[PDB]
Amino acid sequence: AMFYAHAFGGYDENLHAFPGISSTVANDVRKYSVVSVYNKKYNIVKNKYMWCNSQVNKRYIGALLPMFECNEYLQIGDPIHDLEGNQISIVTYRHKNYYALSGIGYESLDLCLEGVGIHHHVLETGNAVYGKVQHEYSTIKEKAKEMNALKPGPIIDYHVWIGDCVCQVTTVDVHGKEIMRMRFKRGAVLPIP
Amino acid sequence: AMFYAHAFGGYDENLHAFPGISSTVANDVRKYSVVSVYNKKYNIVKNKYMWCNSQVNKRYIGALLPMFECNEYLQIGDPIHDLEGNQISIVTYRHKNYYALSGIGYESLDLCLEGVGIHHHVLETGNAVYGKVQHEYSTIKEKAKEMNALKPGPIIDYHVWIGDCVCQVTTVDVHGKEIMRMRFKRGAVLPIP
Ligand SMILES: Nc1ncnc2c1ncn2[C@@H]1O[C@@H]2CO[P@@](=O)(S)O[C@@H]3[C@H](F)[C@@H](CO[P@@](=O)(S)O[C@H]2[C@H]1F)C[C@H]3n1cnc2c(=O)[nH]cnc21
Ligand SMILES: Nc1ncnc2c1ncn2[C@@H]1O[C@@H]2CO[P@@](=O)(S)O[C@@H]3[C@H](F)[C@@H](CO[P@@](=O)(S)O[C@H]2[C@H]1F)C[C@H]3n1cnc2c(=O)[nH]cnc21
Repeated sequence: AMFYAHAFGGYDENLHAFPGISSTVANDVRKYSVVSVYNKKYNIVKNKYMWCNSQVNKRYIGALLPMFECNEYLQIGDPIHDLEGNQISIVTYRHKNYYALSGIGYESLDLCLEGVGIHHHVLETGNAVYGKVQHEYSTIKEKAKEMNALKPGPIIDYHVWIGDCVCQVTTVDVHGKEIMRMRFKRGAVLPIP
Repeated sequence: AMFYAHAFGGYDENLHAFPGISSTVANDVRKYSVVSVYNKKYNIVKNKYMWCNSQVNKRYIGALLPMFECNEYLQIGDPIHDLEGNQISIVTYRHKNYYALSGIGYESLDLCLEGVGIHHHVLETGNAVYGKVQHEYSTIKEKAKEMNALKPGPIIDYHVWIGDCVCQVTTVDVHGKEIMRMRFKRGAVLPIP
């Protein structure tokens, strides 16, 4: 099994594509509760995930990935093993002491970035979203009321909203009108560069 | 608590909107495991759902919803109760002996249909998807290569792929070239008219 890091130019379109990784195998990483890095065991976080993305050659590869808690600092490319000793992934992204387990995970977004932009936001708990902005529901409700009569235009930007209780993807036209919204019913965090 | 069926002209833009229903309340229906219709108890199916949608005023309202198994024929508008006599929903959609429990559910898709169409397909287990078609993976891999060069045009159609092991949403241009792919890691069925 080979795992190549996109952060080091390892992207290969003819290989399986996951956030941060081009691989010769497609491992279902949802099935692991414990992982090992340099012979140290780390527990997978239950019911909270990490939204990770790589962006190569105008291709956006995003997905909610499992994550394990590790107080030690790990670097991009460190091999991740199961308890039997098989390498299942490489270290890609971290949020403080959370590290993404990159592979076939939960909800995913694959997008061609030609002519559009994509932006990621931490969704504050209880806030609503309209288009490219979040705020309190009362502020959002009226923003929606005034943007309603606008004739929708073509999508020009995607916005990914990652919250503790829900995740969402929205799209907007040039005027900021919300064209489409998808929700994922999972809680997660975004990587911290 | 009022539940109005979109099928009977019950859509109210100022009410909460769910597949087939406009309601004065917003019930989280993921929590119920048993419901009651006309004083008969029915079990909610575990780990499999129903993708349901209504389309009103150029608005698409789709969601993955819980379903309960019931051999009696039920009709749109039949009140659905919890085990404490509280009404929580109304019958909207059916798949053979599966009946949707509409409300706040799992993954959702909200879309302004202005200028675009949307289509739903039963994803055959083990089939792959590119753009507007499903087929065996090797055939799909070839279709992707043939469409690889074609210049990406405006999104004109959404396609909802509902399978036993995964659900997906794709967007395509006029040629059928794939713009976006979103995966929902849930199994589900589609209503049968
Ligand atoms: N009328 C309101 N009065 C006061 N506060 C409101 C109202 N509406 C929304 N908020 C607030 O805004 C946030 C975003 O909610 P949102 O639309 S993104 O979706 C939410 C989440 F997926 C989940 C709960 O989310 P939560 O409670 S932690 O946060 C909410 C809340 F804090 C259920 C979804 N859900 C809620 N209502 C509908 C609906 O009618 N249709 C489809 N799904 C719906
Ligand atoms: N290379 C291949 N060789 C042979 N057959 C293949 C290959 N690729 C796909 N198929 C077939 O097509 C179906 C849909 O696959 P899809 O693209 S929707 O993604 C699938 C589903 F989400 C989940 C279960 O699907 P399942 O196993 S029952 O069916 C598959 C399979 F029958 C695993 C996901 N998954 C697989 N690989 C990747 C990847 O590289 N990235 C992100 N997710 C990936």
